[PDB]
Amino acid sequence: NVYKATRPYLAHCPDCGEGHSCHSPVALERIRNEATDGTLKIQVSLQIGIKTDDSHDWTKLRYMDNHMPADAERAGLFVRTSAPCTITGTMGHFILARCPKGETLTVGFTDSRKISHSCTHPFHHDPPVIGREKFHSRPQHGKELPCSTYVQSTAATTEEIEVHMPPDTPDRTLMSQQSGNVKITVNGQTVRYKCNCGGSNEGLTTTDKVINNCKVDQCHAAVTNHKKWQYNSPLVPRNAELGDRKGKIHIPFPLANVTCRVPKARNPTVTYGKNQVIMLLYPDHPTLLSYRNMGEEPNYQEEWVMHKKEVVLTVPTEGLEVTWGNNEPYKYWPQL
Amino acid sequence: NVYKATRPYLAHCPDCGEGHSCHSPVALERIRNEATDGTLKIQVSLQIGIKTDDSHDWTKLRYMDNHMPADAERAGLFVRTSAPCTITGTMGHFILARCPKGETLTVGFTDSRKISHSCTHPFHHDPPVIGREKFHSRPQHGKELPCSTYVQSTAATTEEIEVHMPPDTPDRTLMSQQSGNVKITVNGQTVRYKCNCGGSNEGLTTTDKVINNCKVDQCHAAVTNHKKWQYNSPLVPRNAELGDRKGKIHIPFPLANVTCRVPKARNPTVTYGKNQVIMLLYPDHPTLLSYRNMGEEPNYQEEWVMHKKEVVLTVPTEGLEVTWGNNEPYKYWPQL
Amino acid sequence: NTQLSEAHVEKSESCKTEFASAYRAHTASASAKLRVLYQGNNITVTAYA
Repeated sequence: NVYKATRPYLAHCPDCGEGHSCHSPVALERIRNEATDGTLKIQVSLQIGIKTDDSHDWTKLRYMDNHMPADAERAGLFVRTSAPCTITGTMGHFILARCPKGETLTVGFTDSRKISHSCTHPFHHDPPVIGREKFHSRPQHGKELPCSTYVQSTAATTEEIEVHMPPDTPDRTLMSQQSGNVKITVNGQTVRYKCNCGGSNEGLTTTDKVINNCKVDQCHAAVTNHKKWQYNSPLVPRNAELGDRKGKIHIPFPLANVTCRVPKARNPTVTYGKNQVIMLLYPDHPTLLSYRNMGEEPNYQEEWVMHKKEVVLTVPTEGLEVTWGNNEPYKYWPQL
Repeated sequence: NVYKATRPYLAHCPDCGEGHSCHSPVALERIRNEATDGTLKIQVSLQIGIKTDDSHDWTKLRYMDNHMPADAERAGLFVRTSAPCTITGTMGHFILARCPKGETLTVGFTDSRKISHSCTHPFHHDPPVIGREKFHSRPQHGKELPCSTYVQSTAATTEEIEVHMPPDTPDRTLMSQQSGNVKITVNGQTVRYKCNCGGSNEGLTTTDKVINNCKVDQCHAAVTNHKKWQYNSPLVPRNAELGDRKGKIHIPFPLANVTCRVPKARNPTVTYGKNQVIMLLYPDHPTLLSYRNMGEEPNYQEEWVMHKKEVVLTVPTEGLEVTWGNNEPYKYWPQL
Repeated sequence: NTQLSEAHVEKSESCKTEFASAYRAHTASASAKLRVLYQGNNITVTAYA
């Protein structure tokens, strides 16, 4: 249970809502888009499918709430670009989603206190249409084309992330300006403190401490817990009394080449003439039309047909090959 | 209450969710878009406004749930393209909705067991343009032009459809592994069976049958319908012990020719010159600009003005007529 | 205070699956298929040209 040493945490966000930056528990880390099918591998600050007591529960969510981790609902979790996204997998920091055309990715959830937090990152989403037809619903039976997707195998293989120790979690809420002195409120936790002022200016306290004649800005505290592990996040600071000491853990949902069933453009209204071919193209989505001569000079010509179009193509003695979208090339021969 | 005899049914769907095809009780049949106003006439697999006991109840829905029809909620029913649609009428298999610009139509609902089923079909939705200006919001007062829309009269007149009984339906819940034999539980229905094993391996049974020394995977059967009526849908099989026996019912929301309104554009900054006219066009929405000579050669020219534009037009001795949107064509003449 | 920012470029995990191969073509070996109506019967012959 690799989740024994593993744990959750918090990070910073560039957009928590209405263009304002804050420290969000749903902070975005890495948005992977290696899959050719359109599936996005989103890395978040919180953990999904695990409870605060370290137990598997698919309906529950684990997020960081002011120094302590708290439980939330799986139904409250949402992903969106320009319109809502369909979630196709959740485990720990990772979310799998199929999103429409967008310029900014948004990931959010709802807590126990009925308060919604969401992180927005600028990301140009535009999956490369598979095939030559822009369909919405996937067919059960169709043309087999090579593509890529993230598999649902949980097995510890292939891909891996770097995890380091979370020495002492910084917390400014532990210090308070008591008139002209600084009070350190422990709240049944082991706190490591350091101050610029005289007298006691270092140590590891288990009890409430007070620093005489000092300011909150000239002090620093943080909870200790060098017993849990943390992932190498750029949104979390590096451990002070540590160089490049780090660990590594295998990650689920790897990228693998698969097969996708696409469609084919509808045949156009074809009428023959004296050494020429007339085509009435009716495309439902942007369809590519290409043609070449079957002789010495091929003279390749390509054009993206989008609207109702009539094309007149000259057919030489050698022959003319016309390719209309994902359909097999149509061969034409004149004579006489 | 024509909804006494009517009911619902089941069919297949290309997109039940996440691009997966299944047998959906909210299966899409025909999506009519003949109305010029933008109203869509959606034909579905289930029946709205009728209960399982054949009684009118606007807050209730009737859908097919594994061989038997079950009741659901009207509030749970939803229609969407890219954003949710406003439902403006529900009766039986028919739904009336006004939808924004979309490429795929989605129709769904929520059952008694709190499970949501939705069917997605690729449909290019985009209300046509009327007039010579591409505006978004409709004006209260403007130019009167002839158009067409679907009226809200429920009255049984004009248009009509066809209805009948269900056909052959598949069901795996009809077979059961009785130790080392297969039992076919009829439940007062006509079932058509076929098995790989010896002895009796074909037929149309009305009684409970048992196939000795066989596996459930090596068999298969179906069933038939009757009593309650149904609409002649191509997504539902035809009744076995029936030829072309069918009924017909009048349908609401008929098509009728109405009148569309198109506000007028604001006057442009006009400055006169030596046999020429200068116009500073400031359009709020796509406005059509057209001009012609009032002589022997009219030389008609048309262009859709969308941005801030300056146009210089030559005025001949005969005169120049300029039409700016829905405003009354303008007339200009060269001063002696 | 100071901040050390270190970085390096590696092959992505996808390189085993998603990759393009750069080949150097030298000479080619031809191999075929001929139909022969020998003694009123069609015979298939497949050999190097």
